[PDB]
Order: sequence, then structure tokens, then C-alpha cells
Amino acid sequence: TLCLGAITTLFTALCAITQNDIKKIVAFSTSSQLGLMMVTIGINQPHLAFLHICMHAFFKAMLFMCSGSIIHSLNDEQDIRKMGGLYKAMPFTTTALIIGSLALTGMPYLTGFYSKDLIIEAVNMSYTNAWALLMTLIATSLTAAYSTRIIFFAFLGKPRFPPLVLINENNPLLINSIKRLLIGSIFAGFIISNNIPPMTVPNTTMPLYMKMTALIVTIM
Amino acid sequence: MNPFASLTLTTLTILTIPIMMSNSNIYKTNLYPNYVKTTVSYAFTLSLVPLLMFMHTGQEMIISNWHWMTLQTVELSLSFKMDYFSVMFIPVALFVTWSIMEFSMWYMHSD
Amino acid sequence: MLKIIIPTTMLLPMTWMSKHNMIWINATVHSLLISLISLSLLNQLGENSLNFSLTFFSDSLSAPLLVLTTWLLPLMLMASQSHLSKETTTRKKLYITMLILLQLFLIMTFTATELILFYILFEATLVPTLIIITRWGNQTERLNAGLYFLFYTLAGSLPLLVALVYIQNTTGSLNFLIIHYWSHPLSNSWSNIFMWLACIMAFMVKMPLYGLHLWLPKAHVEAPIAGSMVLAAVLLKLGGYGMMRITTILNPLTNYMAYPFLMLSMWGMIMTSSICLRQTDLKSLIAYSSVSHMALVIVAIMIQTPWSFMGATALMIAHGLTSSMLFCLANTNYERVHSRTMILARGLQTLLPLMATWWLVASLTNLALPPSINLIGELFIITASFSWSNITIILMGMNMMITALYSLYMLITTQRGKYTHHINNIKPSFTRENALMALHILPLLLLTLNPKMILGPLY
Amino acid sequence: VHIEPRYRQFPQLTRSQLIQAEFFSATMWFWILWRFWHDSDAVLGHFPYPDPSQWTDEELGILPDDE
Amino acid sequence: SDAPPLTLEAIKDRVLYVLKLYDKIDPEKLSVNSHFMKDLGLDSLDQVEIIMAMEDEFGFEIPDIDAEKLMCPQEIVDYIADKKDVYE
Amino acid sequence: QQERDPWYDWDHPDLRLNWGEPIHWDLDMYIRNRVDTSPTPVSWNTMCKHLFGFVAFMLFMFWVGEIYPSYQPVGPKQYPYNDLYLERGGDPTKEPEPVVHYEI
Amino acid sequence: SFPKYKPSRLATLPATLDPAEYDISPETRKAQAERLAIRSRLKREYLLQYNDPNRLGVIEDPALIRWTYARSANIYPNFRPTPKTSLLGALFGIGPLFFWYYVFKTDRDKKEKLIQEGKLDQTFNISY
Amino acid sequence: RHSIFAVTHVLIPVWIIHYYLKYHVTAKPYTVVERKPRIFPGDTILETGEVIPLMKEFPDQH
Amino acid sequence: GAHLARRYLGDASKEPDPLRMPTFPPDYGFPERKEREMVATQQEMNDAQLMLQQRDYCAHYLIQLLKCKRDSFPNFLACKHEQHDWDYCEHLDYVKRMKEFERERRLLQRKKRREQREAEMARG
Amino acid sequence: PDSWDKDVYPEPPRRTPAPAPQTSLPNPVTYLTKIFDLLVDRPVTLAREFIEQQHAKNRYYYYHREFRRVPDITECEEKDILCMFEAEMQWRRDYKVDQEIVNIIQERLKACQQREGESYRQNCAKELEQFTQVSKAFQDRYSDLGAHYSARKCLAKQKQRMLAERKAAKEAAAA
Amino acid sequence: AFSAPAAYLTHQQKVLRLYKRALRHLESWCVHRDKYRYFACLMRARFDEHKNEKDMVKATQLLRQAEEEFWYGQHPQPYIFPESPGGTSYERYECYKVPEWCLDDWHPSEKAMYPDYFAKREQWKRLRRESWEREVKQLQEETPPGGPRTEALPPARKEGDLPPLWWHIVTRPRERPM
Ligand SMILES: CCCCCCCCCCCCCCCCC[C@@H](O)O[C@H](CO[C@H](O)CCCCCCCCCCCCCCC)COP(=O)(O)OCC[N+](C)(C)C
Ligand SMILES: CCCCCCCC/C=C/CCCCCCCC(=O)OC[C@H](COP(=O)(O)OCCN)OC(=O)CCCCCCC/C=C/CCCCCCCC
Ligand SMILES: CCCCCCCCCCCC(=O)SCCNC(=O)CCNC(=O)[C@H](O)C(C)(C)COP(=O)(O)O
Repeated sequence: TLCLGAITTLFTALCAITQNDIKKIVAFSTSSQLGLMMVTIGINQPHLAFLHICMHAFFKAMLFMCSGSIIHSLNDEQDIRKMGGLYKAMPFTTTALIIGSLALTGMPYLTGFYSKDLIIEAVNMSYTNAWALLMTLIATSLTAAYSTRIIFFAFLGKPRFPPLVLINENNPLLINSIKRLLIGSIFAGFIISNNIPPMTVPNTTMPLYMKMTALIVTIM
Repeated sequence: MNPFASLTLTTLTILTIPIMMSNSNIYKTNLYPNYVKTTVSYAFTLSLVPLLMFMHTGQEMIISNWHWMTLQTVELSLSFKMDYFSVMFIPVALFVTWSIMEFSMWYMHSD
Repeated sequence: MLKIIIPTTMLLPMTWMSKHNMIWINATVHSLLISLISLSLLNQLGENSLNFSLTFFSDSLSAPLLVLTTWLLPLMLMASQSHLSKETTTRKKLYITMLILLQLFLIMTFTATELILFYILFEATLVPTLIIITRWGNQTERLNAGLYFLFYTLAGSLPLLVALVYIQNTTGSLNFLIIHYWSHPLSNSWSNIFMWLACIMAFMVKMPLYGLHLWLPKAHVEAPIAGSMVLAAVLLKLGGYGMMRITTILNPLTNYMAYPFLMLSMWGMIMTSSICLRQTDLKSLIAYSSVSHMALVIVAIMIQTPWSFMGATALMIAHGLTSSMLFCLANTNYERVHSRTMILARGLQTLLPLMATWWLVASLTNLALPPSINLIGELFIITASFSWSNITIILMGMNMMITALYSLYMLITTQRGKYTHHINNIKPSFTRENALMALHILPLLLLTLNPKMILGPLY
Repeated sequence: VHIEPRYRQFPQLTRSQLIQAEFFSATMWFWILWRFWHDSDAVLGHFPYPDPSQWTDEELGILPDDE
Repeated sequence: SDAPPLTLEAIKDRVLYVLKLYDKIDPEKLSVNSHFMKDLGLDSLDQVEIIMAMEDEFGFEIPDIDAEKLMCPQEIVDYIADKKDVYE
Repeated sequence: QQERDPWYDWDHPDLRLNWGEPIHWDLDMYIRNRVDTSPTPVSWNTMCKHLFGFVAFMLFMFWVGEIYPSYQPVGPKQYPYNDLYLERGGDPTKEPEPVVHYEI
Repeated sequence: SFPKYKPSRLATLPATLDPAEYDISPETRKAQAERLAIRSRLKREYLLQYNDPNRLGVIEDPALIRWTYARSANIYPNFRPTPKTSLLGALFGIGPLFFWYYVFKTDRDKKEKLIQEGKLDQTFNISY
Repeated sequence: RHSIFAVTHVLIPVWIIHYYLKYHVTAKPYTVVERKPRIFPGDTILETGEVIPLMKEFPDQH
Repeated sequence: GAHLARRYLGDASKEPDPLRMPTFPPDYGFPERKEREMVATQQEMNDAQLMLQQRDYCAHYLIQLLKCKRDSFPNFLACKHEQHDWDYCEHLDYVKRMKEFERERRLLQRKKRREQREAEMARG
Repeated sequence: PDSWDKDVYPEPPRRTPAPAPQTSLPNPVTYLTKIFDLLVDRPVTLAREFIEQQHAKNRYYYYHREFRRVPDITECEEKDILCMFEAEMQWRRDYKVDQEIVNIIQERLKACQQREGESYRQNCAKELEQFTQVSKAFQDRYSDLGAHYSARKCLAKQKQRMLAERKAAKEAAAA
Repeated sequence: AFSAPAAYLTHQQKVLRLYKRALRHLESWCVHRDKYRYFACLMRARFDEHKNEKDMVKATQLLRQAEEEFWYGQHPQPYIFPESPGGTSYERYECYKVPEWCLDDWHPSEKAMYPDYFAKREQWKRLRRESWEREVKQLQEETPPGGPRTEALPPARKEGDLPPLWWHIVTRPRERPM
């Protein structure tokens, strides 16, 4: 299980960093995260895998919803090469996608931190295959890589879409849906973590450099 | 009678009502998507209760409510596990589904 | 059980004395009533059988088969009157007579207490089927199909008769109760081996066994709709009934005489499932699916364990219903476009939505979607086989994949895509066809509700 | 809410959507900063990691290479 | 809702807009019936560039076998009107 | 059928076939819901070499890392009541050999 | 100059990379003209019936009938027993049977031998 | 008319389900099983009224 | 880690084996060693049904934490002191395990060097 | 409730701790429980009281059927068909009863496993041992008969086992 | 899609097609607009450098080498328009396309609604029926003895004629039917 998860997450993250369809990038991110869950199952933390599933549902669904809003606005276009500057054209969609990408990449104290940080720190502190450890670290870096790829090519720069601009996200249904999933992706990690019994034994003693390893590789 | 079991079973039961109503004069009107969304939202708010019960007392149950068949020494019954995983996963899926249906009401308007 | 036999014998003159425009109505009504009456045979015991007289008896294995036959007759009546509209009155009465005679023979076959009367009726079922296929078939190939249907069966069944009478001279009886209570083991000799082969080959060819199945695509494709329906749904199950009956006197030879047949059955279900993937004929695909399912049933019977027997009975019933439904569904399209090629008329979900729904349901039931009784039978057989040998789960697993593929393949090619441009004679579905599909499909799910009724006497 | 095509101009934006976007970004950042100020040890660790080299032999209990 | 009901007048204005934005074509001389080769003095590469410009403007690809035939803005207007089912 | 020209006005657009032309023997395997033989940007047998090399390297490295695992410089976890003898399977009538742990 | 592309069965050669297209002859042009003439004649024949107001039903396509008949009914009349045919038939029809027979017989023999010595761990094996 | 949805889609199914569970399903042994509640030192049992002692004079590593 | 680099690249003979530890008797160098005690009884741990892994030497702090979490249920921020106490006990247990591993390392290296020196002295 | 025998299906005394609120904040669960009680439980109980009152007004009984014991297969002549018939039917009835005994023990084991929670490996040993014993005896009695099983096959299997155990005991005595 | 194809592509057609494909794939490589304009002007100059080659053999050799360079340097994932044969919405709306002859089978109650539409539909049917024979006769006269040599069809020339084989071209379902 550990080896299968490690190869899955590394390969999918390596594939995702060069895709041009936004939906394909998001799908490959889901596949890599499933590989990570299989990894954490392989080192005997099933409750961590369940917690990660619960945390991942929120921001993954909301990332897909932001992608769908972008697609519908730009006359059913999915290629990131034809999306220009939507940071100012799409305030709410940009903010939602930024929060989602930060939560996916384990920004501390967001919903993704409370599972991914523990998973990485528990993989580091275990009698485990070294190759799987290395591939897990490289995969968690490539996660940040494809997240910033999506952000850079979708929101920054000058427009590249056809000149008949039909951008409009001012619809109550879309706004309410993404707002609900945003509240979830911001607060659900803390709310759920502080409300379950302790089903694991914590790693209270860590070398200082190994405590921030996920943060370091994400920044890199 | 420890509403845990009744509430957790009604949570799943109330999701099947729109399937039954899919042959009435509501599946042919433009109010069907909102009706389904409201049903899912109500199911989520109802399933929020067993989660609070589990967080409070760690309460867990199994419900073997219908005996389907019995082989010679093997008995098959319609049984449900309402442990930590079920009571924690059901509300999350219901919340995500509610938000997705509300989004689809606008995304899929021209279908 | 003369209360069921006599009403069919009375169906005969009622049909032959009805008015020229009321034959179908009277036949359908009274066949449905007879099915309702025959539904009372399901009240079975847990220890022994219902011994009505010295001639007839019912077990928990034969009662669902009788109910299936009685229910099937009106379905063939409904599906037949479309293409027989231009036929004359006397020929229509003869067609209904053929169907009624086939039902009577099958009903008396499934309940004979003695093996030789069972033999007589189980050969007597051959005549109406051959007449139907060779007279009311559509293409020129039907004649050849009839021949392939006849001798393939007879070359298997003529040795059996010999063995049967031989047994009567050694044990003194062919009554099934005496045979069961006075069973004795079979020694390891060549004479016993050939007695086993003679007793087994008839029911093997009836299933059919892989390598002995060439007659089945011909018979099932060249026949009319009622002929194909009764061939797939009921007549294939005679082999299963006969083998589950006769295996009581063949132990312990089967312990090693099942090996070639088990190998043939497993590799042949693989081969026929693979054959289904490249089939330009829509009816041939259904015929080969029938072959694969019957191969599974053969494996189940040859294993000789209670779970395998229950799975075999459930799969027999479920396959009968599903295959009959699939044949009717294909026949609707054939009646529309007058061709059996699968890629001719496409995109029919656009033009016929409810028929597309029926197609989807039939395809889902074919590939053993839980909790359908197809899945129950398949899973019981797989579990018994895994107990028999752990490696079987490979081959069976392979089958569980390939089936689904070709199943969806058929659906995706006939209902999905874009419609053919030059075909413009596709009329909306009639009430008759929709009612036919509904009456095929609803009993399947009703049986899913209460599946103990079709699990056999091993329950 | 009626918004119309612009043809090579920046699209029309209503004040409400910008207000909502700025608000949600601000609350996310406030949550992060507040949780760091109050729950710092979750990122920097809580208990000092020892170094095995500075452990004396007496508490450790091995002989001075003679017995 | 979705995009407005594109009309012939809008299509003609967009085509003329794209063409007048070309440095090799003078605006005052250009008319709706002007010939790219004869009246405007361009070559085949320029016509290909013009076709790509219209593809980018309207967001749908014109096949090469159809693109080579179009020679005046009126032809392009007619082709785009036929492709998008425009009758008013 | 995926290789055929999609911009031509075929009689059957979904199959990309014309009425009356000869049909390939293996059309049902090439219906473009199925086996595709279109040219690739990278040549065949160069894709095969890279895919096989990646898989082989991954398998070998997983094996090597299995024979060179990663662990912390710590001792085994210590369990109080005779390595939890009773809790891990009962057997209360055998007096298991004592498992003793000491302070450090 | 650049690395070359070599075709295969499942990834063929592009039309723009085919040397046979970059050296033409008037014979090639004539052949292309005949090909277009045949295609156009067939297209006219199809379109004449396709647009007929009085046509109801299916336009019969002889090519489809030929394909189906060749795939199903024409195979046996054109079959001959050759060393290749006989060898392939024997292999593909017999080898799997005896392979699976050996596999299953060996497995069952091992299982029965283990049962006889009394070491198979058959505890709780009530159903079979 | 206003809040009739919560009656016909929540109240009636829950009435039927509770009736079925409390009067039909629980009429047979081992159909609804709950794991034993957690007991901790210093807790009082409801039925017997007994108390469970404290925990061995904590070392107080304050 | 550096211990992996030392064992896998350097001399593996004087590096401890995690699966086989300890090798030396527990009272080898120590004159007397106090027996490690428990606070939680088997019946208490069974009634609390902690887990088969949480029934370590820090189980009593865990039981206290579970009690406080149950009592102060809706206020899920009130269980701070006991959580820290349990974490501190777990940290001390990990420090004890680190001491055990390092003692194994130093003892193995010391014994191996002493044996080699004794062999050298007997070799001359 | 009294519907089933408590000795065939035993349970421990069901100890539950008393509430100890340690927080000022109101417990939502108790408020929602009171609401559910007053709104759902009360209506159902009244309807059941009505239905029970209606049932008690028309009370009738059904009886469990008793079967005598007839001569077994061992006391059966080789070709005495009537005696073989009665012995066979008795054997089938006993087979069904044994299956139900195994089912009862399995139900006990499942209930124990779910009830004991995290301590099931240690707290459920007695039920596991009971199931092991009953399954061993049942497997000795009835397994490997195959389909077409009968009383004669069971008798032959038993005789084979008794011959084997007699030989084993005699050989062990000779040691 | 609307034009009848020819027997072969000539040299200039092949060069223009290579020009368009190279420009599109360079646009795929050059995401940003200014960089694309730079390299597209460079590519246009490269193309027109040999524009005045009178040796057809050397022109074909240059075209060949250009095609090999393109196949080596093409984008593995070029941009495709959503409704183009490789697009994400290529055949999305085909399941909503229903032929017009289906309206012939509507129940009289279904035809009771929309009376004016069915009156106009009867008008169109009468026009098609009245024009069919004239179209057929015109096609026969214009067509060569040895069958047609292209797929191109003739227009109307007479007083009230209609272009032959028009019914299924004019009565297309729609691009966005439902
Ligand atoms: C195309 C599909 C149609 C259906 C096919 C049906 C398959 C029927 C096959 C019959 C299965 C077994 C038949 C005979 C039983 C054993 C076979 C033999 O190989 O076993 C050995 C037999 O040994 C030798 O093989 C002797 C037989 C050799 C001659 C038999 C002819 C086999 C050649 C293959 C012909 C293919 C038959 C099918 C034609 C279509 C056992 O050794 P032995 O202990 O001594 O004999 C046991 C019997 N005793 C105890 C009385 C002594
Ligand atoms: C493990 C048990 C089984 C092992 C696998 C055996 C191989 C199975 C081969 C099945 C052959 C199927 C033949 C008929 C299928 C229908 C034809 C078909 O689907 O066409 C292929 C169709 C079209 O291709 P696209 O890429 O989608 O093109 C889209 C753009 N044009 O795509 C497919 O469906 C391909 C499916 C074939 C996959 C077969 C390879 C699977 C290999 C699995 C091995 C790995 C095992 C992992 C073990 C996990 C560790 C515990
Ligand atoms: C993304 C990476 C891939 C891109 C790489 C592509 C590299 C290709 C670059 C090299 C291509 C060449 O120069 S090959 C240049 C070939 N030269 C000739 O054929 C000369 C004869 N002239 C003509 O045929 C016409 O004048 C014509 C030129 C067609 C104009 O037509 P019009 O005036 O009537 O429009």
C-alpha cells in the first residue's frame, strides 16, 4: 500500500505540472492526493487518512467549482493559454481559488494544514521505505508547483481571450455555493480537529528542521 | 428511545423521496432542481444531529433492521454501521452535495 | 397437479373455436389465469417434495421453472401478434397450438416422477420447436438451423435412453424417490465411466457445453421471436434440471469425471465472452451471452456443493428472464428497420427514449448488477468454485470484466451516438411493446425482493 | 443585476462582489494570523529536542572501558 | 443569460473592425465588397493571416478548404452567418 | 477512423464513412470508440523505452529503499502489562514469561 | 538534421512526412482523378435517394451487406487446412485446456495431500 | 403552506421509522446493538449507583 | 538522520539494530535499576477502552483528558491543561527511548573496542 | 423486552455513567433530545397504545408443533423403505435444528464483538471459544457430505471417523 | 465542410497549410501575444525568404524539410478551439439534434398546439414535392455521360427553379437546437 501510494502521488504530480486544461490539472491533483492517502494508510494511520478525506472534499470541490465558473464565463473555454488577467475581472472567483490553492498546499492553520502537516510529519517519523519518503516529499513540492501554474496562467498578465467580453459572476446561486465551500475550506479543519477523540499517539518530539520540512519544500 | 438510530436511518430514508416523486407533476415542472436541493439541505441539517451525539458521548450503533435471507449457517440481513466513520462522513458529503446542486442550478440552466 | 395440466388442454379447443378476431385476446387472458393458478406451486416444504400422485411431484427446483413457463406463454403471445397480422386465421391458430403444446410438454416434463417419462416429454418438446423455427422463421438459413437443432440434441439423448433402461434392469426402478433412497456408489471401471458419459452428455449438449454449442446461435438467430424467447428462457434449463436430477447416482465418479467439462466450461465462458466483443449481428451477441451464462451453470452443477446448486438454480431463472427481455428488445428494432446489423441504426435514444430506458435496464441486469438475482447466482457459483480451487477466481474474474464490456458495448452502439440520417421510418413505440418490456422486467425485481423462492431445494 | 457586453473593455463590476472578495480574503488572513499568535507551537514545535552527545555516562550507566 | 443573439450587422461591423486594424490595409479605401488580391494588393500569406485574425475574433476555426475561398469581407460575413445560423 | 479527415462531409459523420465505399474488415475494432492508430508526436518504441525504464527504475528503487529503510534513532515502544499479554488475546491460565522495563 | 520519426503499427506515419507524396507523376494525378470520380459517382447515387420526397424506409447499402456477409457467412467456404491453420488451431484450441487442467489438478492434489496429513487450518470452514 | 415541507418530508418519515424501530426491529435479540459506553475513574453508574475509585495518587510532576 | 549515514555507509558493526534492541542485559552497567511503574490499572484501561496502542505508560493522562473532554463537551477549547500533560508524558517517554537507543550505541561501541583491544593485547 | 428468552441471548448488566457537566454552557444534545421526545416519541406511543388496545380486544393463539422421535437410520433394515423414509425425515429436521444452533452462537459472537468496542479481543473470548467448539462439532458431523446428502452418508462418515479414532487409540496404547 | 474537395492539393495550398499550422503551433508555444507577434513576423520572413524560387524541385525539397522540422518541433498539446474536432465541446450538442421528419409522427393532439407552424410546414412540404422532379431533370442534363467527376452541384438557372438537392441542406436541425 505504501509503495503504491508513493508512486501514484509522485507520478500524478509530475504529470500535472505541464497540463493546459484546467480540469486535467485539478483531476491530477485529486489523483496525487489519493496517492497520499494510500501512503498514510500504508504506515498504519487510517484515522489520518479519513481525516484527510474529510478535509480534502471541501477545497477540492470548491476548486472545481471555481474552475467551472471560469469555464462558463469565457464561452466554454478550458485551455489556460486563452485566459488572461482575471484577478481584477473576477474578484470573488480569484479570492476563492487563492484560498483553495493555499489550503491544498498546506498553508498553516487552514483546513489542509491539519491533515497534510500531520501526514508528512508522521511519514518522517516512521520505520518506512526511504524511497517512498523521498517521493512523498517531491510530490508535496510538485503540488505547490502545479497550484502556482494554475494561478499564474489563469489570473495574472494581460487578456488572451476573444474580444467579446461576457465575464459575469454576479449570480446569487454561484456566489452562495462558493461562499459556503469557502467557509468550510477556512474553518472546518480546526472545528473538526478539536472535536474528535484522540485516536492516535502524537509525535511530540521532533528535530526542529524536520518539523518544518513540508513548509520548506512547499516554499521551494 | 435514543433517537440516534431513528435519526440516522431517516437521514438516508428522506433522500429517496424525490426518486419516488419523479413520476408526479413535479418532475415535469421547473421547480424540480430546487426541490431536490432543498431535500438534500434538509437531510444535511438532520444528519448534523447524530454527529453531535457522537461528539458528545462517543455513541456508536449497528442496525440490522431487515432479515433478507438465511443460508444454512450464514444469515444475510440489511445492516448498517453507524460508527465514527459513517457519522463523520455523511454530513460532509451532504454539505458538498448541497453546494454542488446550488451551483448546478446556474451552471446547467440551459440544459 | 392436473389442476394445471387440464386448463392448458382446454386452452387448445378454446383457441380452435374462438372467433377469427378474438383468438389473441382469449389466449392471453386464459394463459395469464393459468399462470396465476400455477403460482400456488411455490408453497414448498423444507424436508421432502409434494407427491401429488404416483406420476407427478414437485420440488423446490421445478416449481419456479413451471411458474416461468406459465408466465412466458402470454409474453410470447403478445410478442407474436405483431408480425403475424397478415397471416391467415388457420395458420395463426396453428401457431398458438404449437405454443400451447410446447407449454404442456414442458409442464409435464418438469414434474414427472420417473426418469423415462421425463425422457419422453423432454424429447417431445423437440417437435413444436422445430416446427416453429422451420415454418415461421424469416430467412433461408432457418432450415439448416433446424437440422443443427435436431441432431445435436438427438445424438446426445439417444445414448441416455439406453443407459436409463439399463439402470432399470439392475436397480429395478427408475422412480426418483426409490433411486435417491437406494443410491449406491459407482466403482472405478470403464463400464461405469461410459455409463456416466451416457447419462451426462445429453444434458451437456442441451445447456450447451462449450464445443457443443454451434447449434445455438443458428437456432436462436433464425427463429421467430416467440421461438427465440422459449429457446433461451426455458429449453436451455432442461439440461440443468436433468443434470441436477441425475447426478444422485453417479457419485463418486464425478469427483474426477468433471475435470474435462470444468475446463471446457471455464475456458469456453472466456472464449464466448471474447467472441461477443466482435459481433456484427445483434441476436448472435445475445446467443453467445446465453452460452457463457450456461457455462457458469455447468461449472456450478459439476462442483456438487449446496451453494453451487443454489447459485445454479438462481442463475437459470434470472438468465431466462433477462435473455427473453433482450431478444424482445432487439426484435423491436428489427421490426422497425428490417435488419439485424448492430451498427445500422444508431442513436435510438434520441428517437425512442422509453425503449432506451428498457435497453439500459436489460443491459444492467445482464452484467449482474447487485442486488439482482443474476448477481446472486453468479456470486454463489463463484464462492463455491473458490472453495473448490483458489485459482478459479482468475478465470471467473476475467469473465466478470468481459461481460460488462460487451454489454455496455451493445448499448452504446445501439442507443448512443448520432442517428442514421437516411432512416426515417422509425415510428414511436407501441403500447404492446412497452407492456411486454415491463412484464419482462418487473418480476425480476420482485424476485429480488424475495429470493428464497428460486434458490432450490438446498435452501 | 444587469451586465452587458463590453467588446474590448474591462467588464462591469458591481460593488457587492468586490466587497465580498475583499472581505473573505481579509477574514482568511485574520484567521491565519490569530491562530498563529495563539497556537504557535503547532508549527514551531513544543518540546525541546535533546542531543544525545551531551548525555553523561553516569545517568547512562556504562563502565569506563575497563571491566 | 448566455451570449446575445448575434446578427448580420454585428458580424459585418466586427469583420470591418478587424480589417481596418491591419497596417497593410488603408481604412478609407476598404469597403465591404473590396477584393483582397485585386483591390487591396495583398498576397496569399496575408489572406491566411486575415483568416486567422477572423478566427481569433469570432472564436471558431474555419477549415482550410473553406478559408482559401473567401476573398472579400462580404464573403466572410456570409460564411460566418451561415455557420452560426444567423438569419436576422 | 480517427485518422480520416473530420472536415469532410461524410455520409455518416460519427463513423466517418461514406455510403457505398468498401468497409475495412476490422472496422468494428477501428470505430474510433476503440483502437486508435493515429501518429504520435513522439515515435513508438521511444515511448515504450521511457515508460519501461521509468517502471523498472521505480521498482528497483523501491526494493533498494526497502533493504535500506529510514527510521529514527529510538528504541522499541515499551508496553506495561507484559507487552499487553491479556489484552492482545487473553489466555489467562498460562503465566507468560515476565516482560520487565526499567527507568532511564 | 533533427531526430527522425519512425512509424509503427499503432502509431503510423504522418501524411506530410511521407516521401511517396513528395515525388509525384502524371500517372499519380490521373489515379487521384479516377478516385475522385468513383467517390463522386457514389455520392451522387446516395444523394439522389437521400433527398427523394417519396422515399420511406432504409437506403440499402450493399457495402455494409458485403462486410457482414464476408465477416460471417463467407469464412468456411474459403477455409483450407494448411500447416499454419492446423498448427494455430491446435495451439489456440488445445493448449489453454491442458494448461488450465495441469494448473487446477496440481492445486487440488496439493490441497488434498495437505488435508490428509491434517494440516490445512480448516477451522470455521462450515460452508462450502 | 409555508412550513408544510418539513412535515411531509421529515416528520412523517421519522414517525414511521421510529415506530418500526421501537416496535418491530427491537422485538428480536441482537438487531440494534450499541457498544458499551466508556467508563472512567470517578464515575457513578446510573442503575446500581456505584462509584469507581480514583487513579493511584498521581506523581504530580508539576 | 546522521545515524542512517553512519550505519549504512560507515561501520555497521558498532551501530544498533532497531529490530534487535537491546542486546545487553538491562542491568549490565547499572548497579540497580528501578522498575518502571504504572498508574492505570488493567480494569480502568479496559473500562475506558482506550486502544491497544494507547495503553502505554502515559495512559492515565489520556484517561484524564478523555474525562475532561466528555464533561466539558460543548466548550471544546477547555481541554488544554490535560492535553499538554499527556503530550509532555509522551515526550518524556520518547526521550527515554532515545536514551535507550543511545545507551545501546555507546555500549556496543565500547564493548567492541574493549574486545578488540583485549585481542590485540593477547596478540602480542 | 420479554419477547425473547434472556438466557439464550445473554447480556451484561449495561452499566452507564451518570452525567457530570463540568461546563456552564447548556448541552445542545439534551435540548434536541427533549424536542425529539416530545415531538416524535409521544405521537408514536399513543398510536401504538391505540393499536395494542385494538389487538387485545381480539386475542387468539397459535401453537408450536411437536414431533415425536422415530427409529433412527441405524435401527433401519437395508431395504425397508418406510423406515428409511421416516429416519431420513427425522435426520433432515435434526440438520435444520443444528444449523439454527450454529446461527444462534454466531449471533452471540457478533453481538459480543460489536458491544465490547475496543476491548473485543480480550472481552469476547468466551463467545469465541463457544463458537469454536460448536463449529468443530458441526463440521465433524455434516461437512463434506456434498449435495445429495442423506442420513446414510452421515452414518458412513461417522463410522469412518470412529474406526480411525479406535485405531489411533489402540496404537497410542501400544506405545 | 461546405466546399466540394478536389483531386489533390497543389504546391501553394500545401505551403499555405504548413504556414497556418506552423503559426498555430508557434502560438501554442508562445503563450503571450507580443512574443507571438515577434516570432510570427520572424516566421513570415522565413517563409517569404524563398518565395521567389523558380526551381519547383528545390521548392518541394524545402517544403519537405520544413515539414520535418515542424513534426520535430510541434507542440504535443496544441490549442484547439472548443467546437473543433479535437475540442472539449466538439459534438456536445449532437444528442439534441432531432430530424424534421419526426414531426410527421406527432399525435393530432400534439399538432393541435402550434397550428401556424404546421401550416408553414405543409407549405414547405408542398414546395419540395413540386420542385423535386425539375431538380432531378436538371441534374441529368448538366451531368456528364461518364458520371460526375466532382461533388459540386449546379445552381438554379430558370424562372422559378430551386438548386437541386437542397432539402436536407436548407432544413438542417440547428447548431444549438435545444
Ligand atoms: C469438443 C467438446 C465435446 C465434449 C467433450 C467431452 C469430453 C469427454 C472425455 C472423457 C473424460 C475421461 C474419459 C476416460 C477416463 C480417464 C481418461 C484416461 O486418460 O485416464 C487414464 C487412462 O489411462 C490411459 O489413458 C488409457 C486410455 C487411453 C485411450 C483413450 C483415448 C484417449 C485419446 C483422446 C481421444 C479424444 C476423445 C474425444 C473425441 C471427440 C487413467 O489411468 P487408468 O488407471 O489406467 O484408468 C482408470 C480406469 N480403471 C481404474 C478402470 C483402470
Ligand atoms: C489485473 C487483472 C486484469 C489485468 C488487465 C488485463 C488487460 C485487459 C485488456 C482488456 C482489453 C479490452 C478490449 C476491448 C475494450 C474496448 C476498446 C476500448 O475501450 O478502446 C480503448 C479506449 C480508448 O482509448 P483512450 O485513451 O480513452 O482514447 C481517448 C481519445 N481518443 O481506452 C480504454 O478503455 C483503455 C482500457 C485498456 C486498459 C488495459 C490496461 C490495464 C492494465 C492494468 C495492469 C495494472 C494492475 C495494477 C495492480 C495494482 C496493484 C495492487
Ligand atoms: C513550432 C515549431 C514548428 C515551426 C517550424 C516550421 C519551419 C518552416 C520554415 C521553412 C518554410 C519555408 O521557408 S519553404 C518555402 C517554399 N518556397 C516556395 O515554394 C517558392 C515558390 N513560391 C510559391 O509557391 C508561392 O508564391 C507561395 C510561397 C506559396 C506564396 O503563395 P501566394 O503569394 O500566392 O499566397
